[PDB]
Amino acid sequence: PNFFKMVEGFFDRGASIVEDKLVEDLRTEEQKRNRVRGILRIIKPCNHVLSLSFPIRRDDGSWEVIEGYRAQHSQHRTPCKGGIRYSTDVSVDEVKALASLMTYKCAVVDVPFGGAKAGVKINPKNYTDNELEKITRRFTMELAKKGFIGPGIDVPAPDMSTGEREMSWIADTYASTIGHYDINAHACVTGKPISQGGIHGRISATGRGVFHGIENFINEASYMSILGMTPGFGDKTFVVQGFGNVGLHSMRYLHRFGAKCIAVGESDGSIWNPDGIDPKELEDFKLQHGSILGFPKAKPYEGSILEADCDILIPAASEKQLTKSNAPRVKAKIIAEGANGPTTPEADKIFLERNIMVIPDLYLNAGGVTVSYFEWLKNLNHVSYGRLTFKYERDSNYHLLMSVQESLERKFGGGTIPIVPTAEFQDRISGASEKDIVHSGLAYTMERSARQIMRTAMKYNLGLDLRTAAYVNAIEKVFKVYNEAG
Amino acid sequence: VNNTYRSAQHSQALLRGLLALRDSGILFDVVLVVEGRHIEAHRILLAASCDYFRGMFAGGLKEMEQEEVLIHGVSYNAMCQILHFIYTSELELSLSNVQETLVAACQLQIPEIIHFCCDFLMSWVDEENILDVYRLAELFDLSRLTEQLDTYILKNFVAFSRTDKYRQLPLEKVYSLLSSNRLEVSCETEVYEGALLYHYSLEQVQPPKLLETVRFPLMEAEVLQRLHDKLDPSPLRDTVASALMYHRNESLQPSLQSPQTELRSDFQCVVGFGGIHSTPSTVLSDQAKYLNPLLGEWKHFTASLAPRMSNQGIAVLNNFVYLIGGDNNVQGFRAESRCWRYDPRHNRWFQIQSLQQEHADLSVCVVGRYIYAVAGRDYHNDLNAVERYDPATNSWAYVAPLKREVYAHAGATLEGKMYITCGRRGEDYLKETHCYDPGSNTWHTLADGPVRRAWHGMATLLNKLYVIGGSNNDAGYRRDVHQVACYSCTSGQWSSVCPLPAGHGEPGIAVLDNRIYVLGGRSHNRGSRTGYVHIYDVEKDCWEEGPQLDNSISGLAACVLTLPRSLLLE
Amino acid sequence: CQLQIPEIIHFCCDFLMSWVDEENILDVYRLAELFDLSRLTEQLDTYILKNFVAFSRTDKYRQLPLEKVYSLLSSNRLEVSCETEVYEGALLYHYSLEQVQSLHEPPKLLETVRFPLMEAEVL
Repeated sequence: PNFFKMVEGFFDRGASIVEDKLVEDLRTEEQKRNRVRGILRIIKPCNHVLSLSFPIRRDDGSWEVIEGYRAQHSQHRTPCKGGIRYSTDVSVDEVKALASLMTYKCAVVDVPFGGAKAGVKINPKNYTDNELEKITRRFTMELAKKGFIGPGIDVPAPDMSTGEREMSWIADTYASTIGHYDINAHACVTGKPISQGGIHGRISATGRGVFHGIENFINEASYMSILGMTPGFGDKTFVVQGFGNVGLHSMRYLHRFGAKCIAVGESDGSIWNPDGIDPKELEDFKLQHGSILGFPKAKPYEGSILEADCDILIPAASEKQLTKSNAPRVKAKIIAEGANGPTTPEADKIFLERNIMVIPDLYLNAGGVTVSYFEWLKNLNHVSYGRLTFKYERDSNYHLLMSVQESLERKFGGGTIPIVPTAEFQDRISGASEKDIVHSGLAYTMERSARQIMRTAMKYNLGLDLRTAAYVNAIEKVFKVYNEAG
Repeated sequence: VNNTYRSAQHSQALLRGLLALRDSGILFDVVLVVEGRHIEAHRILLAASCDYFRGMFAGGLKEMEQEEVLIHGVSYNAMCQILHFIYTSELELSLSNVQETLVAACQLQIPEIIHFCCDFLMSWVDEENILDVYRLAELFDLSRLTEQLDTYILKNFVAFSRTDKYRQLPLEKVYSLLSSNRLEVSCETEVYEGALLYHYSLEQVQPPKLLETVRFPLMEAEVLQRLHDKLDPSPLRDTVASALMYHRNESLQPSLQSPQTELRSDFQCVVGFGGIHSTPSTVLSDQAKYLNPLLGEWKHFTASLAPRMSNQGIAVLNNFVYLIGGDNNVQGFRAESRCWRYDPRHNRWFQIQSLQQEHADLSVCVVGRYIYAVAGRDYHNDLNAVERYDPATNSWAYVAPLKREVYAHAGATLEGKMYITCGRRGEDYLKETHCYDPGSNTWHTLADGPVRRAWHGMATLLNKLYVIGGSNNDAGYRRDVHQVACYSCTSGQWSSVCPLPAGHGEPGIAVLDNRIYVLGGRSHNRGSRTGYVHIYDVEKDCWEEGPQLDNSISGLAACVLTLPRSLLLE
Repeated sequence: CQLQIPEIIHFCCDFLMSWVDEENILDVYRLAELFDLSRLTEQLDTYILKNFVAFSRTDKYRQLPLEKVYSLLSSNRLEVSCETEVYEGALLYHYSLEQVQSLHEPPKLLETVRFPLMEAEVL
């Protein structure tokens, strides 16, 4: 099926499961709570969608019109977060479905945002830098006129087809025309480079999130006793399909904390090496010339890598990579969805039948929105994280060590020297920066979300069907937020 | 593991080498002087130049290993013909070398040469060379031109009466053609008069074993009844009287089988007509085309008033099928009102009486006073009422309950014998499997199925029914079951077969010269029927393209009757 | 060959080439040179063009003539994947295999590699 119906059926399943317990769990009158279930049907449709049409001067004096869209799914939390895509395949249905997904995406990881998505029907390869500049300026102005750009209203973010370069234009075109009198004008858009108020560690956000999500589930005895793992350090092998940003970052971190990468695939032919693949060497080889073809110490594996023997699978590629035909022929034990819906619902029942754990995509790749939330907070605070506290903490730690040293010397007469910290602690002290705080916050958020998802799945007597657990958790949170006001 | 490749131009090279050896004048190993004529030639080349010379003088006998070889009946004409054939590399007859070759071949004791001369004379037979053609036919009388000569004599019996070719023409072939009823004729009025004139002289119209060699009752008696009524008394009139009662016995056609009602020919195949097709093609099958083995394709023809029955039952009881109602709810229920029975023995079809209960997709055996059905069921649901289907008599009567509760089960007479493997309580898989034979109408004891597998694809393996593996949701995935269980009482040993990719649930059973063919199937993964037909032979261990039916239907009844003239002519 | 049998000789040569072991490498080139068959040389050239990648790792590339390898590489018919592999093969042909696993002297065979056909970043 398509994407719209696929994401629409999940909400129906979640609401049908929730309603039975939610009728009595929230009751505080004539047993009319069943008629109160219109709240659920309020959540389904998108509140607002807008379509644009604006002219451009062009570099040759010609005139053209460009169509753009923006949708806002939920308004239960005032600031809305979404991406901007530059492609000719954009449509109103796609953007509204993506906004609907983004609302639950933010709700799962306790990010107080709404949900939005934008798309401009344009091919970036057909225009030079000046045309893209004009497109971005005019689009931002048109969005600002109707009220879809405000820092307290709607906050865009980069998509796969756009970079920080466009967001730099958006920020200063909003901060000098409409939001000139706004003190928080620069907080309208997240994802901008450092010099205009970006955040550190934004590049490796999604890989860190994927790795933390995998780790939080690979260290649970109850869940991995169902299949049998002895997990965490058993040198479990994994294969990565798709060598984009998220795949590369997650693979490096997994290798760094004790994992073996056996095979790496892409749109073109793949490779295979049972001895393991060094992430740095492979990254340098790819950066050197195009794809990873002809990598030394890598046999050119033939056949479906999705069916290759492994323990962890990372399908970070286009949609519906795993289907009904492919489902029974795979040998992996854990599926970690790194992209937007790698698997089809028809193949999900197949995995559930043979007790194959599938970590939902709604939870795994929330690092991108978590760091965006952190960047928005930084822009609101007008100060980088940890600037006013690093020296204070260093002095406090040194005082603690000196105090324990003196107190220990007092009893034992010779002079002991416990004041010296370890090499790792010394390196951490010397090179403290914002990236450490960002990574700490991301890890904490992922761990808490994983614990909440596990407890919800346990409470509603679900097995390894974590997708439904995550959707139920998000729907319950949204209902709880939206009920206590109206 | 050596192989041998032979070129197609090696004959020319061999001929060139033989010519070079002959023209060299050397390498002579056999010297023969006959009639005072001395020549030099190669023995191998001389043997290869002619046809009967190699088999006569190079047969490895005592005379073939002697300095002098004795030849009797060989004239100079034969040697000249052999030399001309060797030089020109041509073997044909003309207007000046026809009678001489036939005359010289009589004393040569060469049957192949005589047959070739007779065939050439037949291919160049005119009114001015009737005597030469007759002499050539009498000299050889080849077994391949005998039928053509007999047909020519019969078609021109008026001229053959005074012609000498009638005495030299074959007599057995003409008699067989006269008694034959399947011969191609555009009419049965002038043709009958011509046959009568050819068989007997006009004076007769106006002991001998050959007279009784004609099987009048075996041939089409419908057109010859009038001639036989005016003819002398014969014991062949009982068949006509017996067949008269068969016209009003359409319902009891299988029961009215007679010793003279045997199935003509063995042209049994699969016809892409009948049944209800829901998946994977949404097209109703209506073209009743019969595949022609000579042509290799089911050419379209005028299927006027063709029997169009939907979801009809399939059974093989002495080439006669009897069924009541029809149900295909597993692959999509489709109500139908047309019922047809395949009776190739009688070469006729009729609308049988519809029974009260639509019970089908079972095993029907021609035993007792009527066909018996094992229990019964509705179209798609089990019912508390148990009755026996009697479409022939249209009598709805209560019957005793069956030993095993089976509703809409699958069963067929494999190799002319009724057999049942495992079972299924309709569309829902059960845990208890019992094998009840419809032929015996009782729960006969059999080996219990260790694995709850059913509705599998069955083919003809080791001349017995065999079910290996299966495809269902009971195994938790779309895999192949390693355990194969087959019950072969006659064979006494298990028949190993490849797993069936497509399950066969209540499908039509057809036997075509001991070659099982499967059309359609059950595909749980796709959620519909099978869009392709595949045959997986265990011995072959490979997939081969078999006869592809026009419509990918499941459980489509096969009808055998009189084919259209255009379809028969291909 | 003395019997003027093209088909049998060609089939035998093809079977030997398809069943040629690594330990009998010296028994193929010498046999082709001595026999001077009209089909064995073509089969050997095709095998070289198809297994140059494998021969580069082994010592067979060093044993092969440098001029013949350069001539084969110059023709636009060899099967190659990336310019780096072509450069490595040229270096292995123009230098010792053990040394690679010397760019001081620019060999003439190095010019056979199409510089514009390489990747811009690699170039």
